[PDB]
Formats: sequence, C-alpha cells, structure tokens
Amino acid sequence: CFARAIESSRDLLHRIKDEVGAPGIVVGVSVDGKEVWSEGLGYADVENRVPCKPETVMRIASISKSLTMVALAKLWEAGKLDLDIPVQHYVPEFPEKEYEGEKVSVTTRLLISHLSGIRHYEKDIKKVKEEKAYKALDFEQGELYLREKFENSIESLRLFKNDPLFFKPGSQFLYSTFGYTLLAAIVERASGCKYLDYMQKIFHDLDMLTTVQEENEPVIYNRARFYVYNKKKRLVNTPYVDNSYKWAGGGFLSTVGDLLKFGNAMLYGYQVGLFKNSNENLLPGYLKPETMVMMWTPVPNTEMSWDKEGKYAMAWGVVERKQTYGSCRKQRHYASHTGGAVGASSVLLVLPEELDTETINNKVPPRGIIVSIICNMQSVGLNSTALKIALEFDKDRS
Amino acid sequence: CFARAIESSRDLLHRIKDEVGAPGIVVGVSVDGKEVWSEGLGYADVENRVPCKPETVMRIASISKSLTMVALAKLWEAGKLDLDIPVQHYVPEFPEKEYEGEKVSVTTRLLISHLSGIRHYEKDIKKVKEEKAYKALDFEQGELYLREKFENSIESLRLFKNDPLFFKPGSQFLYSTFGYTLLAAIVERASGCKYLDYMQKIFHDLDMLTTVQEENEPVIYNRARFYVYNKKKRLVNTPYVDNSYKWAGGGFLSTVGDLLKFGNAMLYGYQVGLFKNSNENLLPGYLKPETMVMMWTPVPNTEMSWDKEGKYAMAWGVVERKQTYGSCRKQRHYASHTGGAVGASSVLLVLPEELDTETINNKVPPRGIIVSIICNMQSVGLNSTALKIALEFDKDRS
Amino acid sequence: CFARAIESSRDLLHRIKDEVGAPGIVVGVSVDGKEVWSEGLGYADVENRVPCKPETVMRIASISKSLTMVALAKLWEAGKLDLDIPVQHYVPEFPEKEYEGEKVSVTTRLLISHLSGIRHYEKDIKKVKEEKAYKALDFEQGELYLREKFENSIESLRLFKNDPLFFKPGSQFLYSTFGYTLLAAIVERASGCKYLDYMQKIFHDLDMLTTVQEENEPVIYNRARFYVYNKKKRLVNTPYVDNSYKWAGGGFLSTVGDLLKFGNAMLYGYQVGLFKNSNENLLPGYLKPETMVMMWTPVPNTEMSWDKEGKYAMAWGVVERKQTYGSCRKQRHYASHTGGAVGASSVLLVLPEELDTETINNKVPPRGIIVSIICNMQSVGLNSTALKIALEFDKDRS
Amino acid sequence: CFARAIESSRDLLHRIKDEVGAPGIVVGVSVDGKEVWSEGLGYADVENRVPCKPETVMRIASISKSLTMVALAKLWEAGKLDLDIPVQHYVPEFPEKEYEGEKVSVTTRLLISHLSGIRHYEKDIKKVKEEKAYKALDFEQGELYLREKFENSIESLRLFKNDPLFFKPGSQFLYSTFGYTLLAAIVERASGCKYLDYMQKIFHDLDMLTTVQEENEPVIYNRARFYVYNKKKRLVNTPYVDNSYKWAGGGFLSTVGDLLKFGNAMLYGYQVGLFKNSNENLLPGYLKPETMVMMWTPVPNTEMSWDKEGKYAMAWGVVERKQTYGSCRKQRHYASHTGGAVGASSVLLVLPEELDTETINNKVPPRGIIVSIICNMQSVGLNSTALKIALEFDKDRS
Repeated sequence: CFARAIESSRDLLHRIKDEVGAPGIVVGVSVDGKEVWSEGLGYADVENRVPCKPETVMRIASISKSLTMVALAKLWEAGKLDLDIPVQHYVPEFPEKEYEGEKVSVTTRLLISHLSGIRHYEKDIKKVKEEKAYKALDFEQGELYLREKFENSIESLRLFKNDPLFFKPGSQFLYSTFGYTLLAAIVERASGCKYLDYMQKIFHDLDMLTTVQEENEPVIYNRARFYVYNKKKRLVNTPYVDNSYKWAGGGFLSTVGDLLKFGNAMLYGYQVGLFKNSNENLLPGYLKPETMVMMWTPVPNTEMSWDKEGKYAMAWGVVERKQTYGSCRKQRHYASHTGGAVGASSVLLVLPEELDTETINNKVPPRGIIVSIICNMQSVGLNSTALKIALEFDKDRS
Repeated sequence: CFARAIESSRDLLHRIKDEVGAPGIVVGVSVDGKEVWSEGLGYADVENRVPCKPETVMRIASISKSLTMVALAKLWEAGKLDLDIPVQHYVPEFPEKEYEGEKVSVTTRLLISHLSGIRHYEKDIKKVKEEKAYKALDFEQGELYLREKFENSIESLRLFKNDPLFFKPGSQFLYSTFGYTLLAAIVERASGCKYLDYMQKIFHDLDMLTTVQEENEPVIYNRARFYVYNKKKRLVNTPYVDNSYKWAGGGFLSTVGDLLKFGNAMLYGYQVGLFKNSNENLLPGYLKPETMVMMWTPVPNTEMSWDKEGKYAMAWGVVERKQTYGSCRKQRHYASHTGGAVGASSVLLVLPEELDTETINNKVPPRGIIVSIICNMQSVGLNSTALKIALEFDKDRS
Repeated sequence: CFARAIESSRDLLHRIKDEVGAPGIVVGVSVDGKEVWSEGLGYADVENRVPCKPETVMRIASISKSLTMVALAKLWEAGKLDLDIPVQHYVPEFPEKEYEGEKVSVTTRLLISHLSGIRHYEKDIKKVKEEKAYKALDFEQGELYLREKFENSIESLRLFKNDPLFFKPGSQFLYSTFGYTLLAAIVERASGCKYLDYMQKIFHDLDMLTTVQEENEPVIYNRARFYVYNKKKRLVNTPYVDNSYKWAGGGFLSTVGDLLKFGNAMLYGYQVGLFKNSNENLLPGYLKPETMVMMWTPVPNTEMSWDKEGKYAMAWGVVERKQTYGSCRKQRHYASHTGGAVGASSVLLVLPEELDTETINNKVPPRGIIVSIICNMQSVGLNSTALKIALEFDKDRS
Repeated sequence: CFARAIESSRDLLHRIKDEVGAPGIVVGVSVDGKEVWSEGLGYADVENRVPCKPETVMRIASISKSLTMVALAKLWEAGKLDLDIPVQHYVPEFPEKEYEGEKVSVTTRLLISHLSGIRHYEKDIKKVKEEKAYKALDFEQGELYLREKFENSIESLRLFKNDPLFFKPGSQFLYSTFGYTLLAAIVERASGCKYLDYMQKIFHDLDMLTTVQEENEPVIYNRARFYVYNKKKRLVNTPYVDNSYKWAGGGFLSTVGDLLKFGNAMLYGYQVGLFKNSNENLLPGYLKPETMVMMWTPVPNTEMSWDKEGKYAMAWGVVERKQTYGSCRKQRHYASHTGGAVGASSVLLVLPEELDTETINNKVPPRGIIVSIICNMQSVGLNSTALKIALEFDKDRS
C-alpha cells in the first residue's frame, strides 16, 4: 500500500546520513493515527557495533519544551494558572527586574513565546545587541558543558536570576532556555507537586512509556551513544555533561514511537472539534479545542529559525497556508519543532490533512501525518528531510 | 511458531535476573489452554550446582490466597457458607470486638478483601495510623521468622485474636495475612473436614499433583533453596522458618505447570458462558459463571500494590479496560497476583482475549494467555515482566 | 598396584551400605602417607539426585575431640597450660563443686578422659547410677535437639554449670560432651584468642583446607543432607539443629581427605622418633615425640565403647599389642575414634606398621594405614569395617 | 588435552560470579608459554546486551604498578637511574620533608615497596595511626571520584606534595598510589621523554598492542561498562571518574591476552638463567636474570594483603616455598598482583614449575602457568580462584 514512498524516504535518509556523516539515524512515520513505518540505519554504539533499532533511546533536546506546554495547558484548563499575572506571584525567589529605570512586568505568556529579556548562554550584551541590530537591518559556550547536579528548579534558578535583562519584555524576540527553567519552576509552584512526577503522569496518560529524564546512574536499556567530529576530521565521543539544570528545556530521552504518539494525540485534539458536529460517538481530545487552536496560532514579531516562513507559537513552529499570487507557490500548513544538543539532532513534524465535504462526514480523526527523526550527531538540520518525507507519504494517500 | 516471541521473552528474563542478581528463575507460558514454553535459567541449589528446570519446586507466598478463595467459592456454591453473617457463627473462639466502644461486626466478605480491622505483622498502632494518614493525602518483623510448629488452625489464632482492631471494618484497606488464617478456620469449621485435606481434594480435581504444603520432615523431590544478600552484598542462605501458622496464607510449594493449570481452569470458567449459547457440546466449568464474574469484580476503596491502575477483587488484582481519550492510552483487562516470601518471589498473570462475532461462533474456550514466573531471590517485583511477556506473546497469535 | 584390595573393600562397603540402607557413603584409604583410594557410593542429596563424590562435606561428631586435643597439646608444649592445676584458675565462672560435703578438685587431666563428674544429656541423678552399677557388675534426649544460637563459650557453659557432680571425680568413666565445652573455654582463656580462629590456624597448618564449623548462613559448597528412618520405616529428613554450644565436642564439617591428612600428621609425629637416629634429614613432627607417646597411652579405668579390647587414651581409642597364649589370638596395636551425630556417622582409624631393624635403616616415615569412612545415616557402627579394610590393605603392603 | 581442567575451571568461575552477582567475567590461561583457554561469561554491556568475549577491554587498577616496574628496571639497567640517592635530584618540585624535625631521605627504593610515609586517599593521620596500632597488637573517599584533567605529572603532584609524611620512611608499610605518581614523575625526568610515550614503546616491545590509557574522547573498541549495587540492592552504573592524576598507579585498559603475554615475558626472564648452560641457542630475556631475581625477592617488614603467607616484593606479591613439618602443608612459590578499581576487579597470577636436573637438558623455558581474571564488578577478591585454577591446570601437566 505504501511500497513506493518507503524507498524514496530511505533514499532521502541515506542522502542526509552521507552528507552529514552521522553513524546512525532512526525514523518513524505515522499516517492516519497508526504507525506505518519505523526504520534505523547505522550503529547506535560505534565502539561495540550495536545497530540502530526502532527501540533505540536518544536525546530530544528542544522538543521537550513542547511537552512542557502540554503540562501548562492542563494547569491552564483547571484554572490554577493565569498567563497575565506577573511570574513573581508564584515564585518570589525571582528578583523584581527593572529596565532603564522603569518597572516592567514579566508574565508567563511572554516566557512561553520567548518575548521576555532573558539571556541564552551568552553574557556579552554588546555582541547580542550587535547581532540583533544586524538582523533588524553557539556550541563554544561554557555553560553548555556543566557537570553540577541540581536538586530542584529553585537551585537551578541561581544561574541567571542575578543577570540583568537584555531587552524590554514584549518587544524583542530572543530564543532562550532559562525562560523554560522559570516555567518549570512556575509549574512546580502552581501544581503543588514536583515537575518530574507531573511529567511522568502526563507520559502515563499519553502512553509514552520509554520517555524519561537523562541520568547516569539508572540503567536505561538501549541507550545510544553520542559523537562529534574533532579538528582533525575524526570521530570522537562528546564530553560527559549533566543536564539537571534544564529538564524542561533540554533534558529528556525518548524513542520515535513516543513522539509519534504525542503528535497523534495533538492532531486528534486539534481536529476533533470539526468532526464533533457530525457524530457523537467520538471520544474527547486530551486538551480542549480552544486550547489546541491557541497553541498553533502564530504570535507576531517572532522568527522561526528552521524555516523563514514560519512563526513561533507556544513552543511550536507553525507555517500557515496562503497563496498570494495565482499559479504560484501554495504554502502548506504544518507545525514542526527542531532540537539540537551535544551529539544529538532531532525533528518532530506534524502535517495536518486538509478536510473536504465528504471527509468530515465519512472519515474519523486523526487525519494527517507525523514524522519523527533522531540521529546521534551534532549540528544537523533535519527539518527539510522530514518535510520531504511527509509530502512523499501524503502524495499516495489511498 | 513462537520463535521470536520466545526469544524476546528470554531476553526479558535475563534482564530482570541480571539487575536483581537472582541465582535462578523459572518461567511458564500457556496459550489457549496448551503449554507452549517452559524454561529455567541459573541454579536452584547453588551449593550443589543443581540447575533450574521446568519441574523445580519453589515457594508461592500470596498465590495460596487464590486457592483458599477457590475453596471458599466452592463452599458458597454448595450453600454451606454465608458471606454476610458474622464470623462468630462458625468460630465462637474469636472474641467479640468493640471499636471505640461501639458494637461492630466481622464478616467473611470483609476478610476476603482485607477490609476488616486485622493487623499485619505490626503491633504498634500509631505507625500504621500515621502511614495510612499519609497515604490518604515488612521483612524485619519477628513474627515472619517463627519456628514453632502449629498442629491445626485453632492453635494459630492465639497470635492475633486478643489484639484490638486497627480500623473500623469496611472503611480502610489493610493488606493482612491473619485474615486468611481466620478464613482457614472458617473453612475447616464449615466444611467439616481439615483444611489441608479439603485443599488436597481441590488440587487433585485440578490435576495439581506437585502442589503440596511446605514441611521439613517429608522428602519432596526437586526442592529449591532460597537465598538473600547480606550487608556485605554476598549471597547467603535464609534462616530456617516454619510457615505452619499461615497455611492458607503463605505455606505452599509448587511448580509453574500447576499455576498454568489453575489459571487455565479459571479462564475457562470465566469464558464458558459466552460460548455456551453457540455450541452445546462444551463441558461445564469448575465454577458457575455467576461466581466467576463476582470473582473478578473490583471492590471500591481498595488498592492494588503491584500496579496503581488496578484494584483488589476477591484475592486477585484486576485491571479493567478503559480509554478516556482518543489517540491516548487504552488499558487492557487482566488479572494478576504477586507474592513475596522469605527468599522467594513469584507472579501469576492471566490476560484474557477480547471476543468478536467470528471468534464466538467457531472457536472454543479458553482464549487467553497465562504467564507464571518464580525466582529464588527475595523482594523482586515481577508483575511488569509478566505483563510484557504476555503482551509479546499476544501479538503473534495467528 | 592395589587392584585386589580395592574390590575386596568395595564389597564390604556395599555390605555395610545394604545392611542399614544408608543413601550414601564415602571412604578414603591412605597407605604410606599417600592417598591410594577415595570412593563414594550412593546419593548425597536424595531430593535433587546429587551423587556422592570424594569432595562431599559431611558432619563429624566426636572427631572434633581429637582435633581439640591437638590444640590442647600444642598449648601444653608452649608452656601456657598446666594439666594438674584446677580449671578454676582459667575459668572462674565455673563454681566450686562439692561431692557429698567434701572438697573435690576438677583438673584438665581428669577432663581429657571423661573422669570428672560432668553429666551427659541426662539430668536424673538416679537414672544413670543403676546403669553404671549394672555395668560394673541418648538420641531421645531433647538437649540434642536444641535450636538456640550461642555467641561465646562462656554463655554456652550455662547449660551444665549449676548441675552437681554425678560421681567423685577421677574414679568413674562417664563419656560426656560438656567437658569438652569446658576444655574449649580453657583454650579460650589460655591462648588469649578465640577458639574458632585458633582452630582455623591449626587447620591451615595441617593443610586441612575444607574443615569448617557448621553454620546455616554461610554458603558451603558440596554440603550433604542427613536422613533417618521413622516409625513407619520410611526415609525422612532429620530436624534442623544448631551445634553452636558444642563446637569443640560435636560440631564441625570435613571431607575424607582432611581426616587422611590429619591421621598422616599424627602417624608421622608418632613414628619420627625411631627414624631420627637413622637419618638426620627428617623434618620434625607437628608435635614432639614425648607428647605423642603420652597421647596414645591408655588410662586405667577407661572403657572404649566401640571395641571392648581397648581403652580410652587422650581423646582416642587405643588397642594395644599382646599375645597371652601360643597359637592364639594376637592383638594388633591401632588407634580409632568413632563419631555419631544427628543424621550422620563416621570413623577414623590409624593402623601403624610393625618395624624391624632393617626398615628403620632403609625406610622413611610414615609407615601405616589411615582409613576414614563417613555415611549420612544416623546411628551406624563403622569401626569393624574400617579395621577390616585396614587389614586387607595391610595384606598387600608392596 | 585439558578438558577436565577446563570443566573444573569453568565451574569455579561460575561460583564466584554467582556469589558476587557480577554482570560479566573474563578468564585467560596460558600453559608453558601457549594460550589454551580464553573464556567469557555474562554481559559486558548490560544496557545494550553485549556479551563478554576474550577481546573485551576492561580496567586494570593495580597491575599498572607492575607495568611501571618494568620501565623502572629498564632505566636501572640502562644506568640512568639510582635507587639510593634522594628523589630530589630528579624532582626538585617535591619539597624536602621533616619528620619530628630530623632530616629524612626519600628514595626510589622506599617508594617501590611502599615504605615511605606517603598517604593513601586518607588525610586524617589519627585514624591511620590508630589503625596501624591496632594491627600491631577506600571506595567512599572523595579523592577517588575526581573529574579534573591533568596535563602532566608536575601539576598532578600538587594533590599531596604539601601534606607531611605519616610515618618515618623505611619503618612502616603503607600501601599508596601517590608514591607511584612520584615514580612516574621520576621516570619522566630521568628518561628524557614523556611517561606515556615510553610506556607505549614498552607495550610495543612486549607485543601488548591493546593496552592503552583510559581517555574518554578516543574511540576504544570493545570497551566495557562498570557497575555496582546501590542501597536498594539493585544494579546501577558507577559515576563518571577521571584517572589522569594516577596514570602510573591506577589508570590503564587492557585485555587478558596482554596480561598473559606480560606474564610470559616475566616468566621467561626469570627462568632463562637456569637453561642457559644446557643450550646456547636460546634468545635473551627482556630483563637480565639479576634484575628478575631482585624483582621477585620478598622485602622484610612488608605485608601482602590478599595472601597472609606472602610478602610484597617490588610491585608484586610473592609467596615463598617452604615446609616446616613433615606430612604437613607444603607451600608453593608463586607471584600474584590484585587490582581493584571503581566498579572493576582484576587479578594476575604466575605459578612457576619446580625444575630438576633432567628437566633442564630436554625442556625449554618458559615452564609455568599464567592466569588472568577480569570482572566488571566492584570489590571482588579473585586471588583464591586464580590459585585454584592454576593448580587444577597444573595437575594435568602432560
């Protein structure tokens, strides 16, 4: 049924693997709510010659932020968390900040879309200001290779609380991870329980059993190794790192199946609202339809790094549908997030299917494609390959 | 036929054994009423270099409660026992109890689901009260290492009969073992025959030949040895213990085939009703379907320790199947009981198969999977391994 | 080289095994200081079908007295122990005992040959008196089945310290085991260290690398089971017992090679004195010849139970050499000790070779035969079989 | 040819592995200069299910001292090193030290046999002094979990240079690893080349191609993982550590074939002296016989921790050949060194064969047994197992 798109997808995977040089890569493609392809090429452990399998466990670096949003959404739906109020209500430990001698409010909504003025692994404000001015017209950092073990989010707040702001909140978009550490602290304070157990409950609800936080001591089966090329153009192991300070922003281990399930749940929650009118035998989504349409609504004055046409909206990169000129390029609406860490690259992409008159009456949610790719290599851009694979699978729907 | 599934299961057995440090482990799997795999890994007797075999005899700790429950169900079907009436009807030797100076009644139905006020190896009321209060928001005990031999069931009642109750009956779930000793006294009084003799007949009916109570003087072939780790992390023998005071609670020795037979009989008795209508050539089950449905009917205000999703139902752990949201986790119905004795651990799991229109018309009972695992290592959790093995075998049904 | 004697002794082994139905038996025969035969017939573990082998470990009951005697003799040679001083000098915990209102003295020498008034598993002052009078003219005791664990010897002395003397010390022979507990306490006092670690050093000196004390907790490889026959004439297991209160008297584990080595050392120490003048390159024995000749010197008014011809001589049974009439029975000089415990029986026998003027000049010690037999059946007499095997192997000396 | 020996050796290995619950174990045996058995039992990588093979690379902790002794002996034979002069000739950075205000000399010979006053992972002088005084009548220390990287030995000396001595040099034995760090510094100074380059030259000369220093970045094929048991008696991973500060003392990775080759070279160097008269076509040893006899000569007032009978002799444990009494224990001459690291244990043993006049003319060196055992479990003593395996292989010599 899908014997043609599989070969093209494998060819594209070989293309990207050969161009980059990654020792291993794993892909998972799910169509219409069911997993239809899982593949792994290369070695998960070069030293011991362990081949890549669909149950290989790797690092999802920036995709974790998306998961955080879900938790926040749940805390929003119960009404326990309000986006408008300043963040000092929940966490007094965060000092009151001032910009150019005036009071400026820092809110949860600003943190979610990276509209505050928190820094991102950089301290020289002049370089950041010059970069932003040039734009208007990162692996060399030392904080990336921290080794200290932090007990909780409060202990990790000390890394950036004393630094001054870089821009007036709500005015300039600056991608940063410490804002999501603050978000995790807010989640801990508002929920009343620890962040890790809340995330574990969410994982249990969504049926993502393999997902877990990265730690050295526990024994985690099928854990992959991470590699990088050195100055002499030779493969070597990345330095040992500890990610206990950025749980919500950069630390989580998972396979492709869990990401496929997460994408399918998001797609069903998004699309069930339209089908609800036709039939009443459909189960409710995980989140309310208003929350789901709030997540994927682009926020103005934002940039999305991995494709120029997109905009950033609630830990997601959303590309809308438009055709400004006749017989010209027709943009396809989709939502993707890309993650990169020390010796690890990943992409999660959701391509919803456009709905017609008969589709809403006859078909059943979900209707779309989810593509997840993970490789144990550093500084690899996987968005375009995922988009091409999704389009290839979408071409021959039936 | 079942090559891949068997290989996967073997790896899972190795993984649990390696992490725990268990010297030996035995597994048995039954599919649709026939035995498809039995295996043993390691040594049953470390000192004499005796390997583990599918016919190794080991301890079962809390699975004896299932057999006592089967005896009680047979007596109830025969009409000689009433669940509602107070236990003073059968055993007057149990003193009348008075909680907070008010009259309370102790009934068999309460003892069955651990909802009475009987203690469990703990004699300080304040510790239990504070633990239960915290819960609202045992291998160190001396009674577990008794050596005195008890001739009959009435003698063993003096351990706990004089002690007061801990909670009001029917309000708090307190997992206890002495309740089943009192149940054994009830069975002995009502049936007119000794508990061991009646249980021998019940075992004979089910073809459970190797099952027998644990005693020192008789010669029992293929008996395994039980071990534990000391403060220096070196394997050692457990102390000599006399389990005669809890015959109905934890004093039986059995192989994996006997547990497979018991599980298959339970599954057939559960499932015969649906197939009875289509085909009239089927033999009656060991118990009536009205008793079998009550057997696996979860009770409110009860907790299943080995899985947070299930509840307690007539000396069993039951996990009902439900799906709250679309594209989200769906539970699968199964019944499991786990036991942990001094030096041994065991698990028995029954996974019934959902039935469709085609299956009912043509196929015959029983339809399901029964998995039994035993290891001679103390404090080992095995329920998850059994569930994973059962799910692995389920996929390659045809 | 010994083909005839091997078969002729295997015949006697089968005879003695069939006569009592012992499940297993092990024999070791050494001639001229070299182990020439080691055999095992039957099953060491009936339940798990473990065949007997020469490295099987079984209980030795009264040979522990012969082992403690080496420690006592070594302490005496070191000058730290005095045989004639009252034992109250070493152990004041023992009270001053009085016989019929007259002062009496208890010494080490009286305790060596059971000439004191210490009782033995019998608490009736009268019951033993008529038995002793009839003689002049104990498996049913509960003391043999004690389960308490004793940490040090002084605690273990509490079982008999308050009881009065049965006879005037030094006048009546009464085989007792508590006297050797008192001797172990005396060794504790004089040596200044523990009893068990002193015997460990002695065993290490003699190359007996598998002679350890019997405890349940440690893992002991190749350990064997012990059986008995009940009133219905069926094979059953002996009850679990603890021998911690009679380490020096009735509790140790060993193989047959250890007993062979111990006997070889004793024989060499007994015989090197004569060969000393012939050759000066002979190493000294573990004990001086003056101590060895006193070791095997019979004591008046002492009875050797397992052979009516001999007498008791410093924890050994010795039969001398004599010929009263011409062409009549000619006694042979030999030393043997027999041990019987709960579920096991054993014998060790040393038969020295008569030497002429030629052999002393031409031969090198040791010159004799050592035979050790152990069977796991309660209350079996084994002295006669050992003596007959020793004579058969003496027949084919070279 | 060695089937019985192989079977018996396999069983012993099984017993130790079961006792300590080691995930994996590798053994290598060389008989008379040839390798006859190389076996692996268990898993090298528990997480990824990688079985142990002879070509597994594990940690050697204390054998690196035995490897550094070869470099020191080679330098001594070259005439570029003096054992008597104080070390400050080569390393002025090490300060002159005072014990109770009297001049003391720190020489190479004292540090070779751990006779100086240098400490070992312990800073409290009072505790060490009390322990030594008690004896007259290390995996919990923080320094063992260092993560800092040291470029060269000169800066690595800063950890202990300012700490005064604990005992007067040449008077008390104190096992330490920092003394060999100073020895590595002395080797760097006197050789005129870097320590690691000289060690690589030696490894190339001895055909030990797989022996390399432990570095995280380089890709080392067949590298294993190292495990421990936590408080909950569950298998976990050891923390990340760095051993760059004790290159010569505790950091090196090697297989079992390399250790067998090293032992063969040492044995040939030790035994080539006797056979030189019988045949003149034998190649010279790696070291002069006068060097080898000095190396394996026990030093007075030194204690061998893993064997009470032997004594420490120039980075080795040597047991003397002696027999005090007749028909008693006869000691056997052998050299053994045991190394324990964080999550790894290893042992290397050499057993020479006693030679007579008729053996020299016909046989050729080497004549002995070399046994190497490596396991990835923390704090395992493998000396006795290696000795038993060596003796079992010695019984079936021809």
